[PDB]
Amino acid sequence: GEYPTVSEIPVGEVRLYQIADGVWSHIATQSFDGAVYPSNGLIVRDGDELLLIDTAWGAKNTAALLAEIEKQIGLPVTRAVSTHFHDDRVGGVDVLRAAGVATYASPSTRRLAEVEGNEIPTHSLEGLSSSGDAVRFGPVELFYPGAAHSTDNLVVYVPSASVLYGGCAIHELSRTSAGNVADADLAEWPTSIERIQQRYPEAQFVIPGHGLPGGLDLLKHTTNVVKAHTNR
Ligand SMILES: [Cl-]
Ligand SMILES: [Zn+2]
Ligand SMILES: [Zn+2]
Ligand SMILES: [Zn+2]
Repeated sequence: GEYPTVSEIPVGEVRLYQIADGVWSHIATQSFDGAVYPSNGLIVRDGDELLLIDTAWGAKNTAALLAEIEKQIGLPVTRAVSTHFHDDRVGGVDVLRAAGVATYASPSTRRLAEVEGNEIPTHSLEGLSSSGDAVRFGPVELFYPGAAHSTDNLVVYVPSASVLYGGCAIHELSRTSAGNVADADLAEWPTSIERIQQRYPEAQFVIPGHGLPGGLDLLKHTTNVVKAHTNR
């Protein structure tokens, strides 16, 4: 009840929100490009362990995230997947690594993180090189839909809970602009969203990279906003 918003989270703190049985989002905030933004990740129960999707945008936040997970859930985080190479997704990987978490990303994400100067997940995910590729990874499916917010961006589906985590490829309804498009492929982004729509029509909950969860309408919303941005 009441998903937390940016005014409810001081930078440095992390909230968890149970989305469904064995699926939570984590929500943190950060100062960026002259504003304060919220950021979501995902936590998925993996037997008696946890699979983490994305850091909490930095070392300080990610430390808070690990503490909050122990406090509220009390199962160990054994694996983490970063869904693209920007700092809101890999920033805090070293904190995860030091805590004994195995960190993963596609080869493309690892390479781009290195070029950018960001933290580099240790493990490489295989089978996600080409638009339309999917692989099972523990209790989720990882899907590379094609370039969108970034050329490497992955989305994550939790089949047991019908939860689709879009990361920064999916915008919340409140957002009217396409966000930070410095590394985006605006031309491909609607096509990549269509691949997601066609693959996961059964999604009940859709979690954007930043802001409020909704339903599958978030996909249409994203292509609306992305097209409007492209057009000026
Ligand atoms: Cl490259
Ligand atoms: Zn990004
Ligand atoms: Zn983002
Ligand atoms: Zn809309």
